[PDB]
Amino acid sequence: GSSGSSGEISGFGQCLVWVQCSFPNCGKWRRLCGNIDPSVLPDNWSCDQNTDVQYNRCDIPEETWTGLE
Ligand SMILES: [Zn+2]
Repeated sequence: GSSGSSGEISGFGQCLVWVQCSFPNCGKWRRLCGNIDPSVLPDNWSCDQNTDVQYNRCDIPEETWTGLE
């Protein structure tokens, strides 16, 4: 594990946002670019409203759990 230090000039300090589909059967958390907020986003947002083509559908599965042992 590693602590995400916030202040070091070295390293990527980009943010990360997640949006949950509006449909119940979905309820999946899609990944957006990074300059998007839920406050400005619509209430009926869905996977089809995703920026990542890799996960811009309601049929695409959620990002599998990653993590080295
Ligand atoms: Zn969906």
